[PDB]
Amino acid sequence: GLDSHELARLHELARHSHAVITRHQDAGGAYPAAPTFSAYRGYAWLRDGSFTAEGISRYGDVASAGRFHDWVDGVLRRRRGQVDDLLAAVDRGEVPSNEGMLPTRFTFDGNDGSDPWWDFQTDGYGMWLWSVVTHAARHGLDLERWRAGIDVAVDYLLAFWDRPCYDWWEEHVEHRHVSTLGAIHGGLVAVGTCAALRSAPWSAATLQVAARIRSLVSAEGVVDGHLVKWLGSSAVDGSLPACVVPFGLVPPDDDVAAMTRAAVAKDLDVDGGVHRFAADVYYGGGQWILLSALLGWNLAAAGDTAGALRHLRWIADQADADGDLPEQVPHHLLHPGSRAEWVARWGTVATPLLWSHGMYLILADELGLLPP
Ligand SMILES: [N+]
Repeated sequence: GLDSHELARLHELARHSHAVITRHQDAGGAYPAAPTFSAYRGYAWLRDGSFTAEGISRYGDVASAGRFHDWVDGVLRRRRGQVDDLLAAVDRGEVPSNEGMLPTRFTFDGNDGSDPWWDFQTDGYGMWLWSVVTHAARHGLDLERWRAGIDVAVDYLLAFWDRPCYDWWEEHVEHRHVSTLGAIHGGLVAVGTCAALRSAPWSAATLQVAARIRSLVSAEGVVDGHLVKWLGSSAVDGSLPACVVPFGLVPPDDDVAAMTRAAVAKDLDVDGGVHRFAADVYYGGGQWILLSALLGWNLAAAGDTAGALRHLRWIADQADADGDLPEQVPHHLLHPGSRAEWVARWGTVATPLLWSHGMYLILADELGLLPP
């Protein structure tokens, strides 16, 4: 395993991961993406926030995780009318524009941070359902605290799960991304198998739609035995292992899960650093801490502890002076010529990225390395 040299370093990084996340949590409950990055600062994402919240929940700060769930819940209850209006529009056969849909960026006071025309995404609503159910399960909490917000997210996802949207990386609005479908699946299966939610009017519908997502991924999201980045594609994306653990399109032991871990490792993993996708020119297409953590998590879940440890150590070696984890590092770049213009425009890469720290805490936890 680890000598006390490593255990010591990994424990201290976990404590710092907790402190970074909780210190930068907004007064209202939102977890920001990155407090100091020009392009992300002042905004919260349900995707970043939900993995961040799961990290914090595993670590055991019930107060912080709860305040984040309270924030999301209240933001969604305020969208009850917008979501009812969208559904009624569908019922009249008037397919609403991407511009009228629920946002991707939120302000800390729960307003659209951006025009959904430019960044329409559905994965975050699915991740939040997964996050809040998993938190309530872990800590014996009453989901009625967050139920009215869960109802908004479920109603929204049951109507719009099969709609093309931008991927986690804000690309290709015309496609249906297997890690977006995966995130929605994980959320629907979480609420649909939750005994506290057995009487919800949407209970059985969540499992029927989760089955329709799995049908669509079987038909168009599997090539040469592995998942693909979007329906009708041959290529992989670094997010795909999330479709095994924790979103559960397939379990860890499934041959598609094995083939997907192997395809991601072969195509996108360089010396423990996982790239997003082959064409990625964002800061030259560097190695993403959260993707190394995600692949590590999935190797742990599949019984490959060694594989998991190698990725955790890789992540730990990217911690800076203060123990802050960046979004990505440039040790290997897919398109090195593109880096300078990004640094020039937006500054040095987001550091800390709270999602980097949340994924650190999850992988540490999967390996039994949180401080005791
Ligand atoms: N696990």
